Amino acid sequence: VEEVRISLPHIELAAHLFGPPDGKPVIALHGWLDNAMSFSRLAPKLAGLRIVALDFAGHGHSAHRAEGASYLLWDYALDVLMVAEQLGWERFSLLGHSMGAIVSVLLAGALPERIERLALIDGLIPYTGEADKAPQKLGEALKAQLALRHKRKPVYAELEKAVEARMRGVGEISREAAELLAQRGLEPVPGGYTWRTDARLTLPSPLRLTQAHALNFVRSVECPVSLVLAEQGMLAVEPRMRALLETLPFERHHLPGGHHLHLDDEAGAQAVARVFAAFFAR
Amino acid sequence: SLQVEEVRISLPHIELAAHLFGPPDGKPVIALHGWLDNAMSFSRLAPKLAGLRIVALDFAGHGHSAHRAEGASYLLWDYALDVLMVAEQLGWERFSLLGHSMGAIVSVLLAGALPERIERLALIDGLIPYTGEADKAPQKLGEALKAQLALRHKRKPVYAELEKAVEARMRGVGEISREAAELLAQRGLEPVPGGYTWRTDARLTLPSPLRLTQAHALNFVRSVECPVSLVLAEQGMLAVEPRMRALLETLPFERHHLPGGHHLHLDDEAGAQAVARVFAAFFAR
Amino acid sequence: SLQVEEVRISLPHIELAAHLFGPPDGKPVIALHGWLDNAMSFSRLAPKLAGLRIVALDFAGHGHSAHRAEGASYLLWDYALDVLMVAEQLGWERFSLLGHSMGAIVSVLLAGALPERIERLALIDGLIPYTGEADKAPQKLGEALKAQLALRHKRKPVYAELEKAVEARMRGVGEISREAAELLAQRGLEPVPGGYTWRTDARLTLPSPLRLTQAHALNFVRSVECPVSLVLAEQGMLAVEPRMRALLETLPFERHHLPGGHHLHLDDEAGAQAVARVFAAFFAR
Amino acid sequence: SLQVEEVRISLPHIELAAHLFGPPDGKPVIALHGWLDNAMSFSRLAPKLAGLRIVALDFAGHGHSAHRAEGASYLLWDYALDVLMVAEQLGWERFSLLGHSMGAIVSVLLAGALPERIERLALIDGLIPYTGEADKAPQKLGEALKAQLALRHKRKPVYAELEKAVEARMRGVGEISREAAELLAQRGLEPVPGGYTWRTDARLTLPSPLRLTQAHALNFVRSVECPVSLVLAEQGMLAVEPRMRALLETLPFERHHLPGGHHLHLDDEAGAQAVARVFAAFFAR
Repeated sequence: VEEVRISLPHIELAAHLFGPPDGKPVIALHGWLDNAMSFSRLAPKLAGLRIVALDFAGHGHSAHRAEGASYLLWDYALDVLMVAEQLGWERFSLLGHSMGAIVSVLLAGALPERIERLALIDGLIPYTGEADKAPQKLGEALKAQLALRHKRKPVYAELEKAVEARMRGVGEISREAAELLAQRGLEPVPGGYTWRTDARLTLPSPLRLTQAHALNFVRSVECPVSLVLAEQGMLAVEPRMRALLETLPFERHHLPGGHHLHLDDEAGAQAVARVFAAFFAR
Repeated sequence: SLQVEEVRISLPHIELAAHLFGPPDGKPVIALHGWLDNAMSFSRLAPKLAGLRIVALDFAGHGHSAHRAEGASYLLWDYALDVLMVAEQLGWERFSLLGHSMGAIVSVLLAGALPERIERLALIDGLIPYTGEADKAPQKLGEALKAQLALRHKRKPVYAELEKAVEARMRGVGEISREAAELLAQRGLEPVPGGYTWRTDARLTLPSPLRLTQAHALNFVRSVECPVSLVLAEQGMLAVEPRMRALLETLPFERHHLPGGHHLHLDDEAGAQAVARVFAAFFAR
Repeated sequence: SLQVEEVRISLPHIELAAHLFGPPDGKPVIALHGWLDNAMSFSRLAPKLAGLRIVALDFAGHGHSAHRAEGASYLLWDYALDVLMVAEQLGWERFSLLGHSMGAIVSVLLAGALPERIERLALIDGLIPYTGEADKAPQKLGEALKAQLALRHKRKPVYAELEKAVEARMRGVGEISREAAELLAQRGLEPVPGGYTWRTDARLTLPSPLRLTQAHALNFVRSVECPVSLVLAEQGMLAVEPRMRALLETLPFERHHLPGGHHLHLDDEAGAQAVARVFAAFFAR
Repeated sequence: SLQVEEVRISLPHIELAAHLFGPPDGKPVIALHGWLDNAMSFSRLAPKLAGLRIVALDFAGHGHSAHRAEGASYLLWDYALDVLMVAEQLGWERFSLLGHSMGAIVSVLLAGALPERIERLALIDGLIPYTGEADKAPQKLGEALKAQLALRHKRKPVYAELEKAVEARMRGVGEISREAAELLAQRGLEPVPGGYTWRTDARLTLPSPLRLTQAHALNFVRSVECPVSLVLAEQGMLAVEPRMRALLETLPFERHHLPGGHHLHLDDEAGAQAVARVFAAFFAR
């Protein structure tokens, strides 16, 4: 059994299973609008780890949330904990990419008794917003909810065109990465494929974490952390982020590659696996 | 000859119940009630306010409104979105808010977020929510996540006598008159095997995953651009809180203090009339 | 001291609305209304039946009851299950049914299927549904499947004026009085941008995928074990289908022929009283 | 490029899972499995049907497809509507059906109801459902309603060991190869606290409220207009029964008895090859 559907009280999620059942327990969390194939190159190279590569709600093959429910960062965090519950995992590790790393950091700072270590790829904290702009940000979220019903779903008469659309998407990623994502990310429609998604995933949060919030979460992490930063990712590029990371104990490894370096090619996957295999052996 | 007084309002994600008061051509007002109450909170006040077309709305998970779908939250800004979608479904572009306790807090959030939509605020014994600072936010998220994991299917209290259901509501919150409790019970009880239960959603007991900071709350109140009339109960808590008074002296809101408890507009005809005098004059101009 | 008259009844799969009539300790009766009507169908009749505890239920997708979840059907046995679950949720082991039109049909199905639970049947101008034999069944299923594919494209009329919503109900279906249409409108209208719509589920227009055959219907009628009182409107069912008269002659139901239309119990006080006299004597035995 | 093998198919009311086999330009076929099985039922068979574009569908409630919403039924004609909607979502107007057991019964209902849509039926060890006559229908509805009430108290079994769940598949109704059980278990088992559980919806155990009569079932089989290839197991009840043998000689369906059990296309590679041969020819004509 390597592809399972996990039933939570409120939602059903899909996950792809890697590694030996006696392996160290890991939940692998992907980035915004991706799916579990984000780890298709990396997970097989991490021997000794039992890796549950989860599709977040509204992504890959996991269910969309019920009517009215939100896609906030801590909704994902709850879902992950309930996945751990269904597996019998009391302490487990998190391997996260981008948004998945942000969710992992929130979980580790909120529930340090549950999280054994963090392996993070080019993600750490969310975009923040301060109290002075909060009334305005809530108005924007409420107005976008009203407009949500009239929200676009693109269609692609043919496979490689959908792949190509993803190569030019949120960030730059290799054709093979896009192909790997597409195998879990496309659903058939009349007249071809669309990228399975939930329009609500484009809604702005009604309440952003303030910088102090984000800082208190990273400061609340109690387990070891290995943070891979892509040289051509804009995380490593931001100067404020370099300053923040120097104040933190997290283990940093800069590696050549883009935001999706673990997926773009076998060389990036192998480079990332080296760092994390060593991390987990300790 | 007969007029429509009780309706379902269909929103895209949920169906809510509402009682309609006043002339179809009256000034448009949505009335929002307190936590674990329902639209009967306005059963004495709304009839006393002539010239107003008042939609007294049951919040999700209260009164006769639907419970939210599985996995959905009961955060303050979820109610705020529901209220705005009600105004859309009614075809209302600009409207006023009449709010009691939690309903007042929701009204402030809406007015501060969307000043172009809210004409005025009439607030009863409520203004800003309890707040939480960033240094405690990790601990509060963990408590919120733990409570979610622990939430269970349990038989809420059952009362074989209606009298006893009413009495259980008097023991609750602060002080509330027997008449107020009975009015709330008419819309707040559901039949179950062997009696009545106070209809509720278990998720309403869960703590927020992320509270507003004191600075968030201040920014929302300082962002309200429309006229505001705030009534404080003399035997409630807000009228005695000195931090509350210091805040109000920095704000342009009209303030009135009236005798009675936290439900003064519901306890008796006199308090209902006392609040109506303040709101009728405010809405008249 | 105030009594509870309007409630939500929570079933495992749906939440229904009901109006409560009579003393809490009266004989238990669930009152079931006609297709596209609501509990106000019993607004004149139920108050006249002293000593009966009547739960006037809104069927799913009608009045103020919730619409069924996505993909669920509105077949006659679906309503029967709901009614059985309503009795469970009220704690009622044995109970009687008071049914009008479609609601009478559902009552007969329930009485025939679970005779152990049903003490008495009071039926107003309804008995069996329209039937279909096996030779048209593949055709009818194809037509039901096609209607399901085409259902996305359904919309409900909007009435800017309340009077216009009422008059739309007098023309629609059979002939009912202006007062009847007003009474049903009090519980059947919801507000929408620029006016009112008769609250309804578009699935209610779908044709059944499998109609009961004539033998099914007659077996259900024959399977009723309890005393039955049937009211026959002079201008209702029998005027529409005089073939029924010979069936009725082979059944042990008590029959009362009364003037008026299909909604004789709601059209006016004269019909309400006459039906009430018949049912009040029936329920006393 | 890599190819898309596993997909979700979004219908208006439910989201299903499917595995895609074969050349994207091949003959359009939807493959339908048996009660409590899943798309792995076609794991051996579909790879051997070259030239065919086979959508191996998980029925609602089975495998990796969503469960139906609260209150929705799992009746034969609900599956049939889902299959039609899958075809629409795929942009298929005319298509073939490959069905095992329950899936074959669904396919016959579809062909009989919409002959203009179904190119060919390839049926494995199924044809019509168990029927029931009108004189038993009140009692059968009663049993279905009672089962709906009792379903509350059920909890699904939990196997601490993978294997006890697999070999739990072999026990009960049906004889089936261990390879068959493990193949089905790959898509039909889910991890839970305590071990694994079979993913199928507990409501799948509910008896139908209304069976087709013999006449209905005959009218459907006799309404099928397209070519039909039916494979019967010699080790199955369908082939041996005389009333069934008599019916088949009256029907213009290509018929082949093959050695093997009810799941002969899945028990072993030899059985799969055998069925492949018959169907591969049938689809070439």
